[PDB]
Amino acid sequence: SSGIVQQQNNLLRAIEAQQHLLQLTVWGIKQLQARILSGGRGGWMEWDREIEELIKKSEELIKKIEEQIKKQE
Amino acid sequence: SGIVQQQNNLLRAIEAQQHLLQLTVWGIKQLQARILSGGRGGWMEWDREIEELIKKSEELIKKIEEQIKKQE
Amino acid sequence: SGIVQQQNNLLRAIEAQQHLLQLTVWGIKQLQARILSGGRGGWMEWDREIEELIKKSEELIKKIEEQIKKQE
Repeated sequence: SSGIVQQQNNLLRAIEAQQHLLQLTVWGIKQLQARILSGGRGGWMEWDREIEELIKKSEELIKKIEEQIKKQE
Repeated sequence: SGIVQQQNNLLRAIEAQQHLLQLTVWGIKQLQARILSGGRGGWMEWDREIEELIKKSEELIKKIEEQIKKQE
Repeated sequence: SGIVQQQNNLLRAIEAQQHLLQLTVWGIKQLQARILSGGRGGWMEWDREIEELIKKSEELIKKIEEQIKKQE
C-alpha cells in the first residue's frame, strides 16, 4: 500500500491538515491583535489582505489536486 | 531527479513546515497566556482543535515516511 | 492529470503555505514586540529556530522547482 499514487494522496491529506492548522493560528493572532491594537495601524490591514488572498490561493490548489486524483479513468 | 526523489523532498518541506507550525502555536499560546489568563473566550476549544490537527498531521507524515521506506 | 502534474500543484500548495507561515510569524513577532521588552522566556531561541526552519524549507522548495524543470 506504499506506491507513488498512494503517497501522493497522503501528502495531500497532510497539506490539508496543515492548511486547517494555518487558519487556526490566523484566528488566534486576530483575536490577540484585536485586544491589543484595535484598528489596523502598523500594517495589520495589508496583513489581513495578504492572508485572505493566500488562503484562497491555497484552498483552490488543494481543490484542484483533489480533482486531478479523482479524474482517474 | 525523478518522481521518487522529488516526493522525498516534498516530504522534507512538509516536515519542516510542520515544525514551523508547532513553533507558531507555541508563540500564540505564550501571548494568549499573558493577555488573558485562562481558556475563556474560545481558547479552550482552540487548544483542542489545534492539538487534534497536530497529531493527525504528524501521523500522516510518519505514514508517508514509512511508505517511502517500505518501497526500498 | 498525472503524477507529474500533481507534484507541481503540490509544490504550489506548499509554497503558498510557506508564505502564509511567513505572514503568521510576522504577526506573532509584532505582537510580542508590543507586549514584551526583551527576548526573555524563550523568545530568543524561538526567533532563531523560526528563522532557521524558514530558510531550510524555502531552500528545499526552490530546489524542487529547479529539479523538476531540469527534468524538462
